[PDB]
Amino acid sequence: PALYFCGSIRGGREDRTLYERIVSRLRRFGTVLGGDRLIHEQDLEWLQQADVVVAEVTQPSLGVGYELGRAVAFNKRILCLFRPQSGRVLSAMIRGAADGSRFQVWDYEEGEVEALLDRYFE
Amino acid sequence: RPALYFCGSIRGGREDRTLYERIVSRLRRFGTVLTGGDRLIHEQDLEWLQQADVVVAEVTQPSLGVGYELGRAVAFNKRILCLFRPQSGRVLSAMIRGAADGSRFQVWDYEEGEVEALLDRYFE
Ligand SMILES: O=c1[nH]c(=O)n([C@@H]2O[C@H](COP(=O)(O)O)[C@@H](O)[C@@H]2F)cc1CO
Ligand SMILES: O=c1[nH]c(=O)n([C@@H]2O[C@H](COP(=O)(O)O)[C@@H](O)[C@@H]2F)cc1CO
Repeated sequence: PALYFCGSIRGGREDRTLYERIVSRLRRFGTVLGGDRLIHEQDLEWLQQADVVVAEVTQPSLGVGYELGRAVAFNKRILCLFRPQSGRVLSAMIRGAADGSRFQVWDYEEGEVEALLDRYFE
Repeated sequence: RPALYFCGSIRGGREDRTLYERIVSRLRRFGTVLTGGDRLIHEQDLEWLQQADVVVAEVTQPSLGVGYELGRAVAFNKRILCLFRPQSGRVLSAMIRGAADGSRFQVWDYEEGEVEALLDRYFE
């Protein structure tokens, strides 16, 4: 099962350590998948090849949002992870895109991310 | 007269709110700016996005919602104009910079004082 992970880079790398923890756990469950144009084209190729798109959506990021919008239109299963401890109110576009099944948005505490992913990936 | 959809950060931060108001004021000279909790916001916005002739986004302040709108817009094959200010000190997302094809999806770097003139040139 092919997995695509999204998290902020140019939006800010505040959560980089957490992203590595998520990716580490995702590798147990499946394959974790020129300038900026080449980045965009390669990422779109991988998004089209994914079975599940997982996004850590706590740090606001244009690229993460864009990946999620393309993923929806590519008919992908999506899991978004948001930390209320950030003090932020998550974007209405992401919270409102969720349907609770093929697009899920979960609030979580950092210490529990491994258990949440274990649950989601059954 | 085109139907227009404007994107700019809200929950990402409202740092550029006055500039967004200037952009919308100018867009209104050219066409109609189309503009249940978060679900209703998403659904109504997606209806307007499909109706829009041009999607205009100010992409300087990072925002999940603006990025999402742009991703959905690309998949709807909308004409898209993104406006970015390098004097902000930020580096624009590769996903937005790299999505540009120079015609249907354009990214223009600009200085804040010039936004009305730039919009004039695009909608001329
Ligand atoms: O070099 C890159 N290589 C790349 O794959 N991305 C993709 O876009 C999102 C970050 O978007 P952002 O925060 O940078 O806007 C990530 O989930 C994913 F990493 C972005 C950049 C730089 O933009
Ligand atoms: O109330 C809202 N009403 C709404 O239309 N949006 C749409 O999403 C983008 C901002 O995304 P964000 O920065 O908030 O993530 C805007 O271009 C556009 F405004 C967002 C929210 C709150 O999220």
